[PDB]
Amino acid sequence: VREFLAEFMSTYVMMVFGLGSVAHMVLNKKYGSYLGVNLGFGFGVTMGVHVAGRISGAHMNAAVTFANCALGRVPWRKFPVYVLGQFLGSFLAAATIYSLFYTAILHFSGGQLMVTGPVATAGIFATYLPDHMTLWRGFLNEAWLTGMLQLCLFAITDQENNPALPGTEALVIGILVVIIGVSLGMNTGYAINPSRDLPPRIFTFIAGWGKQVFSNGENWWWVPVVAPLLGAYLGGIIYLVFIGS
Amino acid sequence: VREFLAEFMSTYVMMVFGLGSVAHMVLNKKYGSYLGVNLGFGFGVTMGVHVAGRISGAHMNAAVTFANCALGRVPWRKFPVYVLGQFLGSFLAAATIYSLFYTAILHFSGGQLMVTGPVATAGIFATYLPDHMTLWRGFLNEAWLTGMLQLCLFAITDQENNPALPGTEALVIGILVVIIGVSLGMNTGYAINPSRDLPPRIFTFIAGWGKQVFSNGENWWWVPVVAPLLGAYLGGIIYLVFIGS
Amino acid sequence: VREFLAEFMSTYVMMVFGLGSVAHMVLNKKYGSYLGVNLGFGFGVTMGVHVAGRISGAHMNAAVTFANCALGRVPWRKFPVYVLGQFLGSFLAAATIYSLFYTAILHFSGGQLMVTGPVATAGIFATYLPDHMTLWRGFLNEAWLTGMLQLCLFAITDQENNPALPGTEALVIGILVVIIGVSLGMNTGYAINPSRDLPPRIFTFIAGWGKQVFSNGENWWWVPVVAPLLGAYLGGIIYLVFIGS
Amino acid sequence: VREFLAEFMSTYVMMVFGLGSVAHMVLNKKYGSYLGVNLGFGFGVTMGVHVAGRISGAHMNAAVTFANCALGRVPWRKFPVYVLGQFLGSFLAAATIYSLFYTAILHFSGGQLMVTGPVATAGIFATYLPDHMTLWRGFLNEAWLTGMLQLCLFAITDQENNPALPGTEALVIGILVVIIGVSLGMNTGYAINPSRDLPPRIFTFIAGWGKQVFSNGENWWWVPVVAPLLGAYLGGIIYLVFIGS
Repeated sequence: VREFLAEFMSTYVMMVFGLGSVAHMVLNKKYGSYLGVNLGFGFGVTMGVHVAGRISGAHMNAAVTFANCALGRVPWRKFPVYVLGQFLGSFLAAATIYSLFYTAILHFSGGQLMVTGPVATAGIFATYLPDHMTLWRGFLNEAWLTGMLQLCLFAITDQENNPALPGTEALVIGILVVIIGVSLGMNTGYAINPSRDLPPRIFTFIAGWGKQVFSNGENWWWVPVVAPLLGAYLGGIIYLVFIGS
Repeated sequence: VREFLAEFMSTYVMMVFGLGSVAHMVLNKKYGSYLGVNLGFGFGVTMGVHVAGRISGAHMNAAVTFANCALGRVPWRKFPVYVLGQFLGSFLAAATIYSLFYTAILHFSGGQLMVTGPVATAGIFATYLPDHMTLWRGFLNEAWLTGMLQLCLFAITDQENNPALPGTEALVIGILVVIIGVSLGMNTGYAINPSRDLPPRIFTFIAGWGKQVFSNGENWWWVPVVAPLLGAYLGGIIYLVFIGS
Repeated sequence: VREFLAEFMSTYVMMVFGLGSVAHMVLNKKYGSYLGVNLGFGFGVTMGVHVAGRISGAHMNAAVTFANCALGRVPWRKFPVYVLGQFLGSFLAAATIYSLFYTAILHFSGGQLMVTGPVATAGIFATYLPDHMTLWRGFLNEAWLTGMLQLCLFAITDQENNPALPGTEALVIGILVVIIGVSLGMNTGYAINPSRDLPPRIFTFIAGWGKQVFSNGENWWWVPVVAPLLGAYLGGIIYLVFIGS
Repeated sequence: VREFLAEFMSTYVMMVFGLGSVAHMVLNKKYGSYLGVNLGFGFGVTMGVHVAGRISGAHMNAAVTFANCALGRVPWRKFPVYVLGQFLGSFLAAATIYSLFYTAILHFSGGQLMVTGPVATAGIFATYLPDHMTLWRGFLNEAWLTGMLQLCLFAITDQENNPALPGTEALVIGILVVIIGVSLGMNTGYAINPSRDLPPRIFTFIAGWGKQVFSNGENWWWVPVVAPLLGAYLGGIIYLVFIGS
């Protein structure tokens, strides 16, 4: 199916720019930036939309695919093909960054693929909640942040309201992902996307970071998987209730 | 009225991206930035305009609503419905950030919701003028800065002059709010919006910051409420006098 | 003449965002930035073009007015009316920033309007070349940098080549002024505009900074006045020779 | 041939904004930035596309010219004329920055044009791989990074898929070069362009930096020349296989 390779290609490109920006922020502090993370993932989404926006819609996100189907906009038969396409692309993008930044991660870490400590590198690929946070509040943040993403996504592409001019939606959508990081990313790393979080964390477990990538943060791994699903659905519902009312 | 929920939805979204960016700048200095505050509020306005620009005009600002009515552009009957819509949305967005950043504010402040000191957090939600400033100069800044906002807003949307191409005004308007922060925000925190300032400060008084959120800065709270009203009106007048002359 | 007030209004707005960004960089280092200076002047130009692009062309720059007339594009009779319009607007924008940042400049400087020392403030309004530079190389930089501005301006607005889509030229032009600062501003402060430099420096001499604002840097003041005139003309010539060849 | 001067003019402009941004990052740390390097080269590409996008396509890059010809999109006879046009423009842009930043480089370096040490300046013009890297991994990075550039370039300009709206492709293309730096530039300096790397390094050898500009990094100079050629070709192939499948 053409929507499989479209979701694969757009998610791969998006995650390369994304996870590469995060690797920059962690590895070097003269070449890395939290703002660069916001820009790398944001405008990384802009490139993916140019890749697959006209073929599959360029979801690059299992939450917005789940929310579109659960809202009667995409047939339920296309949910597995969309999810596996972005899961495979995100997995391969994690392997891409790991190999491109290999000696950079090695020299920085001295050869220790660590998840805790002042030299940890697991946070490049997946999300790990800071020490000041609780798992329930991380669920609340991921749900609310994905809700903001879905509500704002509908408004940018709503041809019956006030959408971005066609041919520029790629810009406005990337800017939304930029400011979601700038304004809401410190508390959880704004995963807002199961395809962005679980495939790279699965890669880190196989790569050699071990099993603590899953158990860190009171078994944190499942929250970026199900919390955005509830968030994206809730966000889309509130817009559709806001629209026509 | 549809313009009530439109102003509510756009102001809520705008203030979430706004107050979240400010929380970042205060809480963490590796994930926060004054430029991020400029971007979070700026492109936060961009998302609100996509939400309500075609339904209500996406004022998200009692000064531009007051200036539009006082300039004979919006009927005076729509002033209370617009103001309460953005006041309620801004109030709820302040409660949204407080709950999402709850333990972040607690761990940073040790459990003390303070307004002064090296660990104060009241400045996340509302404006507090720096020690080098006077209340009269804060009135002058808020009036002049809102005047710049209203004059520039008219120019960006003036279909009879040189406006932004339709479908891209959301971008240009956000950029205006970005540079108002970059170029003019240090002296007062560029409130430029009664709906942005008073509802979150009222929330901080109820949340537990106490009554000093109102008395700080020689009873500073009323200036972001009335000074932008005079500024936006003056700014719009000078453009309309500049136009057709 | 309508082009007088258009050049006045657009230059005033541009210089408020410009000189305010520079004041930020000098006064506070948590709220100020060299990148913010690049953004404040860059997208400040974007707002001016929306003000006067359709009425006068939004020159906001005596070099591009001189280059347009000397290239047979604007009648020579409109050179004095354009220059005095932007000179008056830039002068009043310098007075605007000085009054808005008054106590900020006073508290930072302790009450001393100084041009040298670790607490100087004259550099907010006009340009002063660093100690590592020579006056001849400052002439070379201002000429080459204005040449880049004029050549790139023609390309962005050349309806017979590859211009920015109408209604978005304000964006692309501001971005050009951003990167001229980012890439070429350290050596001279990229004045690239007599209207940007001389009127604010004249204001600083009257405001109380004294006469060293003119004599600093081996009588530096005249270079941002005549060097951009030669630069803009040369830059425009090379494009017009490049076009149709 | 008009495509010669078009490639010359666009590459010259692009490299002036590019190499000037890098000079900023190296020479001063209050006026320079790695993000500024990303912006200077990124939106420098935006200006070049406005110069030559409609005349020659604004390649400004021997890898994308090689990839276009090897993919049957540009006649093979136009490969030498395109390459020498951008090589000459990039060479002259390197001489432009060296003369504009002359005393800045001299005062910073005390008069020593050095390639190693805490005061080296050769990295302004060409790429030098960090100490934590291997030459083979630098080949892998330059190939993969140019592949990302070519794949994303096709998607932005594919009139049969989801391209940027005509008249705005200059913006989206520059943004792509920005995030390639933000997300992937630390490991190699993302040369992604033989015309960007070899001509300035040849200039540094003649300027007086000596022969170590070529021998540094296990004879690093040839990798930015041939690795992007393989990368751009591979990236374009994968898109064209992705398209229509």
